[PDB]
Amino acid sequence: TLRAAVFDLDGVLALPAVFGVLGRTEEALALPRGLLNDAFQKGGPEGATTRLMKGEITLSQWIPLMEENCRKCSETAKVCLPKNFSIKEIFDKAISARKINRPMLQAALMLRKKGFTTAILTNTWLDDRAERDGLAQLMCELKMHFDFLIESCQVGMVKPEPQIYKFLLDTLKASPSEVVFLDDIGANLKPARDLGMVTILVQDTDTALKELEKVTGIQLLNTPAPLPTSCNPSDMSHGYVTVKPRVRLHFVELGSGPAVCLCHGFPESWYSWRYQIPALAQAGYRVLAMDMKGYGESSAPPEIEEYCMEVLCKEMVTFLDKLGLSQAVFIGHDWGGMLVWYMALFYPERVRAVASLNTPFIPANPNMSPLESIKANPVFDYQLYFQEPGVAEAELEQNLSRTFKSLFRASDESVLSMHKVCEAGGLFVNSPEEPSLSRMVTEEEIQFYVQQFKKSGFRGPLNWYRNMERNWKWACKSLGRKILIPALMVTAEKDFVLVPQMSQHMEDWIPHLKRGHIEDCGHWTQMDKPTEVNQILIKWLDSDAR
Amino acid sequence: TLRAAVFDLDGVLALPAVFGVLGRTEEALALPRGLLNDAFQKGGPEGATTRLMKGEITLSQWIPLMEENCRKCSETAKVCLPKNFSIKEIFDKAISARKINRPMLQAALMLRKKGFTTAILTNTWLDDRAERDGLAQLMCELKMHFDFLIESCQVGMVKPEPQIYKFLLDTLKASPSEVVFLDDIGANLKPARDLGMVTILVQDTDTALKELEKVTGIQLLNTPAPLPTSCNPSDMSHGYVTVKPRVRLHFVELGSGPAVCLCHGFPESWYSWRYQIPALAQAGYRVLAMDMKGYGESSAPPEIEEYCMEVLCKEMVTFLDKLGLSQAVFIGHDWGGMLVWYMALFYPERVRAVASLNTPFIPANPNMSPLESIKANPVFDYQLYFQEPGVAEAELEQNLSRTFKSLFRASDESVLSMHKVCEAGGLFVNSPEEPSLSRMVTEEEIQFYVQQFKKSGFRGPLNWYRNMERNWKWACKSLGRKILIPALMVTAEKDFVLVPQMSQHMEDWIPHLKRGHIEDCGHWTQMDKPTEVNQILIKWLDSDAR
Ligand SMILES: FC(F)(F)c1cccc(-c2[nH]ncc2-c2ccncc2)c1
Ligand SMILES: FC(F)(F)c1cccc(-c2[nH]ncc2-c2ccncc2)c1
Repeated sequence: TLRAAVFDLDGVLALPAVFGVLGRTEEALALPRGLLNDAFQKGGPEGATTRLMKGEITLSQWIPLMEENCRKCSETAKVCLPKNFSIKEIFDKAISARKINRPMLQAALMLRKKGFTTAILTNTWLDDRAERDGLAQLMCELKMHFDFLIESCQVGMVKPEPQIYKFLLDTLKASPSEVVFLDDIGANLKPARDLGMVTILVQDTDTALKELEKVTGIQLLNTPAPLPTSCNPSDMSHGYVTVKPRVRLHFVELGSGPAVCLCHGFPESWYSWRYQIPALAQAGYRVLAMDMKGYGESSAPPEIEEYCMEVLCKEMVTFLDKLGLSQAVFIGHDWGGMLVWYMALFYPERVRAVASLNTPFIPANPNMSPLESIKANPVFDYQLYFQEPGVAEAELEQNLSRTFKSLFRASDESVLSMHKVCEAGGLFVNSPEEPSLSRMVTEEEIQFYVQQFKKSGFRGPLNWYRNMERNWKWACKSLGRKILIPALMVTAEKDFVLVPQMSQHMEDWIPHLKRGHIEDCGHWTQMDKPTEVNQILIKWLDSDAR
Repeated sequence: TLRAAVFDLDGVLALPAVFGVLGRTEEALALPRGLLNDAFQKGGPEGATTRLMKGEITLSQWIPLMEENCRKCSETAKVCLPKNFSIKEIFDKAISARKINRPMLQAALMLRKKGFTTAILTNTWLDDRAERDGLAQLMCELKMHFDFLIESCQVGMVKPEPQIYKFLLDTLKASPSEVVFLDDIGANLKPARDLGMVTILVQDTDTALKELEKVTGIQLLNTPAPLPTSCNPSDMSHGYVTVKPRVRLHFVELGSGPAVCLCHGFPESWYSWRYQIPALAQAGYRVLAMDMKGYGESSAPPEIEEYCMEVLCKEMVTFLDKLGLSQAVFIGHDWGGMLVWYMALFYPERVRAVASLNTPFIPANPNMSPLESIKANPVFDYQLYFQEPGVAEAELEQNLSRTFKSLFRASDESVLSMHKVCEAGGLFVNSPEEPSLSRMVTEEEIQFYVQQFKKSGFRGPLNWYRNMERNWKWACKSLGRKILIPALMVTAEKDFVLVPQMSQHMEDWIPHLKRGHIEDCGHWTQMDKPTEVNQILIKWLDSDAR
């Protein structure tokens, strides 16, 4: 019974095969068939390529030995290599051309999701080329999805030597009959087969995947579109910055490139961005996913005034000062979306670009009290219920698991009416004791919010709603300004409080505003529609946030 | 009696003054004298510039109002503005041309070092230009050195209005006679003077500094060269990555740009790089200053084998994997210098560039046991003393303050002979109970090492020396390789163990090696000669590490 799947890198998890380029090159240059492929394997186990693959020498040391071999092979063939013929250039192009074979990776992900131990076993080299980073990036992205990465040049062994297969089985802690081994090289398949492992000769991915599906009994082809990569909290880099004596901010950090600061809503976490963090880092950005003040590992002081927009924004500026960042792109959702508009209005020099999910930008009405303004819209009754200190804390903290299960639902699953909350006497008065689990979340993900909320509770988070007059007076100072830095407004069709039509006048104060729109999407935008949020953010970041 | 110094930004802490550009422009374009300067101040307190300075409008909103004003001023003058005349371009160039007035900053640093409360009071704007980052960077660098930054556009008040001076005095919690106020605008000096504050009209810096020196009684001119900026541990961003179940790595993080991973020696800390961290971040790099395994906030497992080079290097690769970094430049000192050469030899694809302070690269001798090799050099006797588990721990842990005070000394201060340590029976047998404090360190800095070493002690750190045979067998696998990635070897003239001549054969295995050499420098390179280390590293990073 199968419990492990092993994949070759070249010609299997990555395409086009770097090997096929020696053939592609012979044809393009009208050189004798197999000439370059023969100089590549010259001397077999004693040869230059085997020393390279075993890690005896680096790729840069190997280049002149391959050129030497290419000339000896051409001499014997009674042919000539052209003037400008470069092995370096041939391999630079080949490696740079090789991309992840997405459906093969998807199959490995599915097998691992179904309990399989997965591994990459590859004959590879120690890359010291000036352009080594592209391959390093590829290996980084690929390896995260597997339990093991076994590279020939690191283990000093090579396929097809039988020791590498015995090394593979020992790392897997599995007997050969429990293992599927996928390879594009028949000679490299034989020792695994000779040992009793299930082997797959990979020519085209589809047939290989049909064979893999047949042998595992797991559907891998014609599968529904998968969710983006998520985050395992214990596998992240956790950051901590003291912004003032009693206040520290926590964040999760992934990737390199322009700083992208993710600002969650109520009652959330850095973990609300779980589906965006790996995708944005993969797109070339340094992601800083915050635990906003009052949440998770960030400080939660009790005072209401510690949560007014002026203070929260000043502290976010200090956060950047302490990390030595002159700028960051600011992406917010719900309450974080509102903070992000105020960061753009008050600190445009610190904001590279600004994006909001659901939260529109609406200027303060100087001729109406913010309390009057909230009362005018029936769907904002929940914010009036949030005013009195202790009332919403008591209900929200009564049963954490019920709180998160009732809140975090897709638009078609909603257990809560946002209408007449005060009159009802609470958010959950017409809600079950044991809500069913939404299709958006697992039990484990609910328990992460439950565990995070056990530290400080709902007081600090609820305090974000308790500064309406303070925020209105501050916001009124910005009434003559416009947002002229790059900006994105993303609307959610089925957010019945932050309705798409609420954002309709935004180009009056943000003329160059860019937009995104998500169909059949509720309030919990990031987990409701992760694939579309990722597509909208990556597209905007690459075009407008450099 | 003076206790506060206040500085204007334009024409005082930053030069050339952005104001002077309107004059420079009139002359270059042969326009009527004071024409542009007049359109700049048009309408006075009611005018466009005052609204800009109070934060009513942004810089981008102000540009067309200034152009409108420039045309009204030119009309009245019976002159014409040329075809291609752009206010945007004039201010883009001016702001971009304005740099920190280094000796004025040096004086403020000196006054603050002498107990003064320092502040920047400036009439500034909300910058939303596409090129706003340059000014954001300038403000970031400048503000860190002061207790307060008061910006007109943030406080809604402007100089010379008297409310801004009353606001300044309230933030300072000081009466006017206790305050020096430096400004280049006489009209802006008057209200501070009228209040009883000591005022300095700043034309040329030297005279202003002579006046400041006269009035404070503190030497600010002709001062000895200052040390680079240091780090305050509680003001840094602290990072934590779990590399395996029982092992977590701690780091300090500052700046943006290519990742630069700093690897300390024995018995050190991330804090050994205190003088390099602000300088390298300021030069355009993202600095990751490690607490190496066994130190500070990083895990310190007891097992000797947890500290062999193969394991330490694998964990540093995992560290990069978890932070989502495909590469980092690796800079090491002492034991960290040795790790950094092995990172280049075993993982060149993960190493952007490699630099070592003091530690040379010497290949393993396959025909001699590493123990025999250590015995061959008299100055390496301390490593033999470090072999037996518990002996060096007991001595090193007996009195922490004495340990760090005895170790951390300049070449001319040394209390320890590195000769016949085993025979003597310890490192400190001929050392005082209460060593004097070295000129390289303060009491406070010694106490930081003392506090860090109280957690795990010396076992994990000493274990780095306890894998000589394991490291030799691993290193022997790399005997056919060369280091062909960018590399820097920095030697310290007076390191009497890691002597400069020990690095003499390095170009045999690193042909493109670049070098640095520090005169009159002991073992503790980073704190012994911080200014020169910074100059050598920044120069090499900008030329070779992109
Ligand atoms: F705690 C509250 F009040 F439920 C809360 C808090 C924050 C946002 C929202 C929200 N905004 N838009 C839609 C929703 C929503 C509707 C139905 N179920 C859950 C959420 C509601
Ligand atoms: F603990 C030890 F053994 F002192 C130790 C540990 C690590 C490095 C060094 C070292 N390397 N080069 C010079 C020195 C040195 C010489 C004189 N005083 C202090 C240090 C010494």
